[PDB]
Formats: sequence, C-alpha cells, structure tokens
Amino acid sequence: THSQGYRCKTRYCFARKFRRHGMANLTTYNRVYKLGQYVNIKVNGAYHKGMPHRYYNGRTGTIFNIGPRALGVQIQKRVRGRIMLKRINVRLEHVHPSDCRKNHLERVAANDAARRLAKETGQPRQNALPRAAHVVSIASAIDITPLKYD
Amino acid sequence: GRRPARCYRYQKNKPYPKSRFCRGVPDPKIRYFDLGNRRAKVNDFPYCFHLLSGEKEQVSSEALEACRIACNKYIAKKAGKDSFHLRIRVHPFHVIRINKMLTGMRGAWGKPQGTVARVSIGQPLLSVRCRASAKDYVKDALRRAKFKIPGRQAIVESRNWGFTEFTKEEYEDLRERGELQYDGNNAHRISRKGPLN
Amino acid sequence: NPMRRIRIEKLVLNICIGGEGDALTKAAKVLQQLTDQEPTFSKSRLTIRGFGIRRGQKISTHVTVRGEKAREIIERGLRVKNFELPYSCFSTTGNFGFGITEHIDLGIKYDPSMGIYGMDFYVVLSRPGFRVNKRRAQQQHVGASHKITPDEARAWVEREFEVVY
Amino acid sequence: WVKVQKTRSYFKRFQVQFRRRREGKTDYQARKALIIQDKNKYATPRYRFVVRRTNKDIICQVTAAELTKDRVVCAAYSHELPRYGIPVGLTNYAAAYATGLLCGRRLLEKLSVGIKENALAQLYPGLDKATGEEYHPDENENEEVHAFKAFLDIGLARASTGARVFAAMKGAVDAGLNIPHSMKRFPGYSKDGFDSSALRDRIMGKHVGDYMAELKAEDEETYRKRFSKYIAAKVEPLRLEAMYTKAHAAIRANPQAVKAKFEIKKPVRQARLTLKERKERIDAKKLEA
Amino acid sequence: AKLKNHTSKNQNRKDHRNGIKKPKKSAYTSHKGMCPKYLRNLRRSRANDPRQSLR
RNA sequence: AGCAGAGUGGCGCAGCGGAAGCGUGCUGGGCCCAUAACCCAGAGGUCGAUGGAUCGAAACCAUCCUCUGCUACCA
RNA sequence: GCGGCGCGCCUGCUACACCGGACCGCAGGCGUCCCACGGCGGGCUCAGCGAGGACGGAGACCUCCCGCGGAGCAGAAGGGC
RNA sequence: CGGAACGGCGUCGGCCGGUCCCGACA
RNA sequence: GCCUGCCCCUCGCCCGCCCCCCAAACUCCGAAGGGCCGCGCCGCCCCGCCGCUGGCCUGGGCGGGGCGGGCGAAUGCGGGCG
RNA sequence: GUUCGGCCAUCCUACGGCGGAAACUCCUUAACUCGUUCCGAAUUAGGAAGAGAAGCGCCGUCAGGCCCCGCCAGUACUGCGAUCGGAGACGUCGUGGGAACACGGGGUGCCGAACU
Repeated sequence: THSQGYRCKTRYCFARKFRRHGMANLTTYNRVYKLGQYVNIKVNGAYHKGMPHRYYNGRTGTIFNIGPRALGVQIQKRVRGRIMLKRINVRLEHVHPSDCRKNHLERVAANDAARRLAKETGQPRQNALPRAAHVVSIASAIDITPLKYD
Repeated sequence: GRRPARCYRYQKNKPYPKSRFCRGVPDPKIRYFDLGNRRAKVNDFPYCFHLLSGEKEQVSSEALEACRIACNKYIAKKAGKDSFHLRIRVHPFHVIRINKMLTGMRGAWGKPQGTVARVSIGQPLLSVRCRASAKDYVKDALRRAKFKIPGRQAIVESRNWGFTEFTKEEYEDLRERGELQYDGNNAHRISRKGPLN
Repeated sequence: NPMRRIRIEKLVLNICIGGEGDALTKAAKVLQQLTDQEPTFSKSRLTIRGFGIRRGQKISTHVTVRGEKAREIIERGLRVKNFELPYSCFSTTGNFGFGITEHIDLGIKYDPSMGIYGMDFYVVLSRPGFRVNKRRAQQQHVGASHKITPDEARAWVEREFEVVY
Repeated sequence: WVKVQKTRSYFKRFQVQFRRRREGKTDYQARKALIIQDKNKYATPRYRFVVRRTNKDIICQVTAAELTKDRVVCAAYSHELPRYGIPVGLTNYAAAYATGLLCGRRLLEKLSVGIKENALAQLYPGLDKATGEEYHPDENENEEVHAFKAFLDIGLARASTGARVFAAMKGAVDAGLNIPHSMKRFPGYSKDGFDSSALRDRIMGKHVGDYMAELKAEDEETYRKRFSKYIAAKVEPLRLEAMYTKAHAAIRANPQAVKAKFEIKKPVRQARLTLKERKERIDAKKLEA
Repeated sequence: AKLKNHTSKNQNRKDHRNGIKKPKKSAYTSHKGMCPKYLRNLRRSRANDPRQSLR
C-alpha cells in the first residue's frame, strides 16, 4: 500500500448503497442521545465534515460526551499487544443508536415480570437442550432412493 | 509464433482482458465466430452437436482458429455449407503476456504477446446445428477439430432441438401447441407477459 | 370548457446578428422600439471560427413579449408572411414559429443607418391550467389530457390568425 | 426511430425523493437547519413558527417537530377573523398581522392556562397599539418565565420586503411570542430611521383604501367586479382602519379557540378490482380478438 | 544483498502471549476530552451539601 | 534494448496558443530572335496516425507508427 | 554499474468482504492553480433525447416538452452532490 | 513397473442401441 | 419504367427484440468466513445541588434516602499491576 | 380535505376513466409593497368574474418499475478434516454454512399533531 491516505480503500464502505443517495432523514438529527448509550458507528459518504475513519466503521461504542453538533464516542481498537480505548468525535450524521443490549434490557424486564408474577401468584437462556421423546405418525412414509446419473 | 503453448495452458493468472489498462495486444487470430448458414431458420437444422471441455485449460486464439477451419472444411465437403451453422462458443478475451528474452527478472511485467480463452469443464467450446444430411458427418468432423484443441474433449449430441433451450420433444410440443415462435435462429417458450391487445 | 381554452403564453422575437457588436446593440434598440420592452443579449455556448464566434461573444438579442402587445406583433409579422404558414411548422408540444426578414415590413421606420434586421418570431401557446410547471411548490407537469396537441394548435390559429396551411 | 429515455433501467435506478419534497411542500434543507438543536439541549422542545399563505387564507400554527410526527401546540387561521370583525380581504397584509396576533395571544393564553400567579400571558401583554416600534419581547428583564422563542418559517415563499408572511411574524412578536427578527423585510424600513407609519398604515390596511379610491375615480364598473365582497359587505375605505383596531382589540381580549361544526362528506370510494375481475377483463380481450 | 522486505508471520501469536489486555478502568470513566461546559458545571454542581469537600 | 531527441508546402527548413513563413520547386504574364538569368504574380503543408484538453492544439501531453542519438564487460 | 526512483506523499487495484498485509507488481498523479475557483444568503437547473423557429448547414441563437444527473465541481483517480 | 496428447482384436467389467424360431435370391 | 427527377427495389445507419461469450482496477444482488458490542444488580418513590440548560411547574447530569425484588447462558479457570 | 410531519417507490412512471359541498388548486387584476440576464411567466401585492380541463384525490392497465413470497437448489461457492483419487488441471468423501440471476405466483404506502 504505497498510498495510505485518510480515506483509503473507502471506495465501497463510505459510498451510499443503491438509492439511499441523498440527504439524511431528519431523524438522524432529531434523535436524543444519553451519556453512556451504546451507539454503533456507520459512516455516510455525503457528510464529509466529521467522518469516522474506515477502522471505526462497523464498530459499536459508548458515547463519552454529548457536545453541540458532534457526539463523542469511546471505541476499543486492539493495537497489537494491548486494546486501547480511543475517544473520537463523530458528527451526528454518521452514528446510529444501537439496540446492542436491547436483548439484555428486554430480558431484565421479562425476568422482573416473572418475579412480579411470582409475588402476585406464581405458585410453582437455556442453550437448546435435548429433543426429548415424541412419537411421529409413520403412515405417510415416502420411501426415497438415489437417482441414476443421466 | 514462439511459446509452445504448454507455458500458457492451465488457468493461472487473474483474468486480464484488453481494457484501458491492458493495451498493445496484437489482434486475435480467430475473427469468424459465426460460420456456414448464420442466416438460417429455427425449424431447420434440428440436430445439434457440441464439443465439450473435459479440462480447465486456456485454448489459444490461434488454436481456436485452427479448430474453426478444420470443422468448417470437413462439414462443407461432406454436406452442403447450408446444411450446418457453426458457432465457436469460447471467445479469446484473456490476454497472455511475454517477458522478452532480451537484463532479466528485474522489471519482468510482460508485454502482451497473445490472446487466450479460458474453458471450464462442461463448457461447450464448439457447437454445430446440422440438418439430417450432415447428422452423420458432423460427429467425425468435430473429432478432426478435437485434436487441435489440447486436452480431453467429448462430442455429445444435444437432446435440445437446434440451439433452442427446449428439448427436441419440447420444441415440437410447443410448436404443435402454437406457443412456439421464430426469432430467426431461435424460439421462445410463451411470450405471454406484457399488455394484451 | 372555459378552462380548456387556448391562449398565447408568450412570443419571443430573436435576432442572431452574428458577431457585429454595435449591430446587435442597434437590434437591441429595434426590439425595444417594436415592443416597448428592453432586450436581453445572448452569449456563445460553443465558439466556432467559421461562424466568426468566440466563447461569450454576443450573437443574439431576444425580448419575450407576453399579452396584447405580443398578440398584435404576431399578426403584424404574419401580414408580412401574407397570413400563410406551413402545416409542418407546428411543433409536437403545441407551439409554432415563423421568421421575418427586414424589421421594416412589420411597420417600423427604416432610418437607413440602422440596418435591416431579420427577426424570428416563436409563439409558445398555453391554456388556463398551466401554472403547475412554473410554480416553486407542487411543480408537477401538466397532464396529457390538458396538454396542447399540434393538431389543436393548428385549428386554434385557423379559428383566429386565419392563416392558410 | 427514437430511443425511449425512460428505460426499464432508468426506472430501476430512480430514487424517489422524500414524499413531502416530491409533492414540493417541504424544503428539507431549510427545515433540517431549523430543527437543529445542540445535543446538550437534549429533549427540551424547540418551537417553530409556521406561516403558509393559501389562496384565500393566511395559515399560522406554532409547532414542535417530534421524532415520529409534528405536534402543533395551537394554531389560528384567517377563516377565524370574521368572528373578530373582518369579513373581507382575508388574505390582506392587515389580516396577516392580525392572524399572528391570534396566533401569539392564543398561545400566550394557553401557556398561562394553569399558572394563575404571574403567568406567561400576564407577564407580557404585548403592544396594545398596532405600530412598527421594533417591539422585541425578550429585550425586557423577563426572568423566571420568558417569551416563547419560535422561529419564523417563510416556507417556499420568498422573503420579500413587505411580504404578508412577514406581517404575520410582526403580529406574533407584537402579541409577545419572541420570534427572532430584524425589521428590514417589513415595509417602511429605509436604511436607518424605520418609518413606523408605513408599517402602521399597512397593518391597518390603508393601501387597500387608496386602491378603492383609484377604482372609484377611474371606473366604478371595474370597482364592482374587483371588489365584489367589499362592495357587498359594508366595508368602506374609511371604516376599514376602525375595523382593524377593533380586530386587533377583539383578538387581545378573548383569543380562545371555538370549533365550527365538522361534517365528514367522504366520497364514493370506488373499490379496487378482485383477481377474478382482473382475470375476466383479460378474458374479454381474449374473446373479442 | 536483498533482505526480506516485510512479514507478519508470528506477530499475532506474539501479541496473544499476554494479549487482550483491556485498557484499564481509569480510561473507561476518565474526564479527558469532555465538554468544558459539562465538566465546569459538574465541578460547581458537585460542590454542594454531602458531595462538597470544601473546608 | 533501456534511456533521450525527430516527424510541416514537391524538397530542405522555420515556426508558442490564435502566423502555418522563407528559399527554391511549380504554374502563368511580360522582358529577349529564343532558352537562361530577370521583373510582375499565383498556388502550395490532414503541420507522422490515435487521442486528450482551454472552451479552438504544429504546439500541451501520452499511446502507437516511423526513423535517429548514445550506451556493465569482467570476473 | 546503467536505466530507473515505492528515497517524502496520494487515488483505484494485487489484498484473498473488519483492520492489517510484500514486490525495480499494475493503471496512474503531487511539489502547483485560485481575492476568487473564498465565506454566506437568495434565486435557478444541468448534459441531453425529440420537436419547432429570417439568415442558418456538420454545429450561431431562441423556444418548448421529457429530463436520477448521462452536466458541473482548477488539476490523478475513487467517492460524494 | 517418472510422464503426456494419443493409439491397442491384451483381459475382465459395464452402457446405449438394435437384428435374431419369421432362423441371426437364398 | 422518368427535361432530369419525387415512379421506386436492395443493403449500411438509426431503433426494437433476441443471442454467443466475458472483465484485478465493472456492479443488480451476494454467500462461506470473519470484525465490533452486549449477556445483572432493574423498577418505583421522594429529596439535595448546578452560574449548564429553558415558555414553564424544563431537561440533563451528579449525589442522598426509602420501597420493591434478586443472582437469572454453557463450559473451563483466581485475577490485575508495576 | 387542508397545514405540518414521520419512515422515504406496496408511495414511482406512462397512459386512460371518474370526481368535488367544503377544502386545495386553477383562476381574476396590478393602485401599492416587492419582483424579473428582458417579460406580474415565476414572483410579490390586491382579489373573487369563472372552473373540473388540469394539478390533486379514487378506480383501470395479460403496463414497466417496486415490495413480498415461492422455486431455482442443497445448485454455484466456501469453512473444516481426509495416507481421498488424479501425471497434473482439478474433482470427490466425512463434517459444517449456504447464494444469485432467471422463472413462477401474489400485492401496489401506512403511520400522528392541529384544523374543518
């Protein structure tokens, strides 16, 4: 790589997809961001001012500070032996709030709902676990066989 | 001329067609990829014969020219020129390059010296459509072509009528239904989508 | 329908003098004298040695006259052409154009120092309902049912300017 | 013959522009700038002032733009002005300044709907007279409650000197809603020394009054055709100025919203064809031909 | 006379010997780089009632 | 070969945007009994092909064509 | 040695979908040019296809239509609009 | 019993066909 | 076939519909495989501060109590720091 | 139905039909305010003589485009092992992932604030 400029090998990542070419929905600007929210970083080619680098595209981080115009996000880059927390300042047009732990947040409400149900009444993540028994009707049996090469 | 062609045979370098970047390519030898009755009709020539690659080699354009002439001459003598339509289905786009023998490996990017065509297995390198007169002659005519192409190749009678995708049984069935149509050398299954008049 | 009426939208008189400098200025006055409206010059998009042209050279002068002032000028000009036009002259969109040689025949004094000035009269036609393709809001194009047709225009001119085809 | 520019390809690549922009009603670049709030402000609402003029009615609404929709706090239209005195010229320059008085006083009253001590409306009466005095509602000490800050929307209308939309904003500022502005695009600003009288004249339509005289001198017949409702209703050239001072006054006293009745005259709603109806139609043109 | 130009063989293994060392906890909660309005407010806001460390 | 120059009236050469000139050749009109010199004239060049560019390119720059100008030796 | 300059930089690629990846590997640029080719606001739509208009055609300019950008954005290339 | 494009009536094992009590001019 | 021609037949163009093959520096789409983040202390209910914010009885941060509930992927292992 | 929105073609484009009380537009005029390389064309001011012709709304296209789902196909490709064969090119086998175009069928915007 004789050429390693800031925007290098960003022919495909930075570019918009098929018809998305255009301004950003005003939702990008309207969304309210809280300190410590887990936010993904996804660069948009149109807004050249304030773009996250090609490494930072795809990554998911936390917002260190909410500033006027630019969100500041802290993302971990594994440089050789150590992982380093790099704080960067991204424009609001290239960050997208990330569900991320929406699963955990959904589950804690669900666990609390079950705990609540246990107080109200309730008298009496498993990875797969065995199929158990079961009995299947074999009368619809299609005997299949290999087919000759032709 | 030069290079016994063993050097340029099994597919090795990434495809290098003559775009803006690759220039200076000397003109490919094979130019006539359509021969005989290119102006024929779909119903005629219902027997189709194909030469099919059994290797992943790169058959040279000069080699492709020889195979075209060997097949065209034999069918023409044995049966009428208008009893077959010959299609060289591989086109010689890939460009082969030579490090001139006249320094050495320092600066070895090669000037282009040739044009070659990459043929995967199951690709019909050559195909022919013949009327019953040459239904016999074409099979051995294509063997006399097979030798010029390197590697092992098989002569297989297509069970599809002519060059049409449909099988001979289907082409007659679509024709008898009237669903069939003519596009000069080809037919279409239904043509039933679009605004009704 | 009263709202399906045809009206003339505008008439443009264009004089391409051809790199003569003051002559295009005299023709700026000519268009002003015949229309009581200031002219606008033009600049070259392409520069050509054969045509005596350089990029930005002033070659044309054109005023767009819209209204009774314009309608009168079309008919003064057509009298020069003897109220007769080609059937082909009508454009597909629904506008026509003719050209006159000599500003004098229109009914303008030929002071002879001012040059005889050939002009070209193009007449765009509109209908009530056409402020949909020039408005900043809702600029949606006019529907084909309302749009003028070459055939409609030929008859409207027959039922008005009374010209032979 | 002629190639078809609209290929099945041109159609595939086409990105429809945003719904509102494809209709033409919203300038997205401008409103993106207007809805911008520093992220430090977080979820505090930013209030926009919208003034769009229709063919016969100047429409004003104060709105805040949420993530899922737009939420108008309160709105006033020129249709309401006959209730407060003016039945003709519903789109005139004087109606605009008056609609914005309704727009500003309807809101100042609703913000003060529950305060009951020193309220939003109670703190800021606004200019009792109608005048171009460069009135600014936030130049005062304020503190605790301060003037609601809205931002004027000219929409797709050019910000012309003397524009009707501009009168509406002066009407809102005169009520007391602090809409930031400079008195340069209002009539009578001649570099330094704003002519308050020219704005006072326009907001108390005297310009229409002079035109009424021009027609009453040149040709009475045109003046019946060009001023039919003005002749039909008893709106004299002289009386309109008295009417305007009452119209401004009526608004200040009770500006609350009263709803006219709504009859939903929904249309025929011809139904879409069924697949069998669609297939029979194919059959008819298979039968005829 | 021509030495190898570049290799990354056995670079990832070398890093993994004591690799994936997370960047401390001070960095995670550090006030470095934050808005000089957020922090200036925080320091004054903190100096009230139980949080105040004023003498 | 690499690397560096050169392509223009028929010929030999000039030519920096924007002029394509000279000398001769050539085709006339005289001057001489004629032919030369001589005088009065005219016409001469896709500025080597393919491009590109400023927005008009011998020129500016590549790519080819076509020639020319000089070049490890030594184990 | 000579010829080069991956001897400071950049775009597309080899690079094998995070990032990283070598070569006197490829196809190429830079060392400048702009008080406007700058900032900002307002207004506008471009290249064209077809069609029409004294001179007027392979092109002069004026009009229409339909125009997802086929224009333009100093200069390499990729983006972006 | 390094090796190929190719040949082979060496010897086994398949496949696609047919002719064959009508016996594969009689 | 025609003062000549505009009296026209056949091909090249243009345009449509097919069709043979393709592209490191083409892309409608688009895998494998990888990268980044999460997987425990949640809610309710008040209170204190702030020059930071704002029409406000506003947000938001940083704290103090109470009232609730807990341990809520598999497997293996003590980690961290100079 | 209007104004403002949200996501941004199931919403688009082209061609028919059908409509309006109100609404929207079209429309009518330039005394002014402003406004056009010239032109009230746009635009700005002032209106109400007209109007469904248009825009717009609802329906129609063996309509294109678009979205959905089938089929393509366990195919192409590739992850992981193989003393798997093969002279190689490549291809198999166990253990895992799985396209795409075509082609077939169906559809063809909905969501909130203020209003009336």
